[PDB]
Amino acid sequence: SPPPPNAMVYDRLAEAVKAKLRQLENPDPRFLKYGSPRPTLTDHTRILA
Amino acid sequence: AEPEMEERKLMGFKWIFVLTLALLQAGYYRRLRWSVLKSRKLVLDVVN
Repeated sequence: SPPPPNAMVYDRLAEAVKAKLRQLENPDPRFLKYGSPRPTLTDHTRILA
Repeated sequence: AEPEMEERKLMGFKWIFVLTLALLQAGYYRRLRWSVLKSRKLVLDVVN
């Protein structure tokens, strides 16, 4: 006799916040190949003509 | 050594007795001010 986790509105509004957060956990490593948030200093000589 | 022992045992019987009457007044006064809270009914909407 505990309520099942879809019976109360506040219990099944909480299984939908856990499912929105499980798609922030498996990053695709082909979309992370060239960009970096750390600044580096680079050379621009080939394009400066 | 103790020339005060008879003035002392007679003052301590008068004030332990008088103070156990104020303890019966203060436990009634406490349970009278707290009875609206201790018997109230409350409905809330939550189950588990």
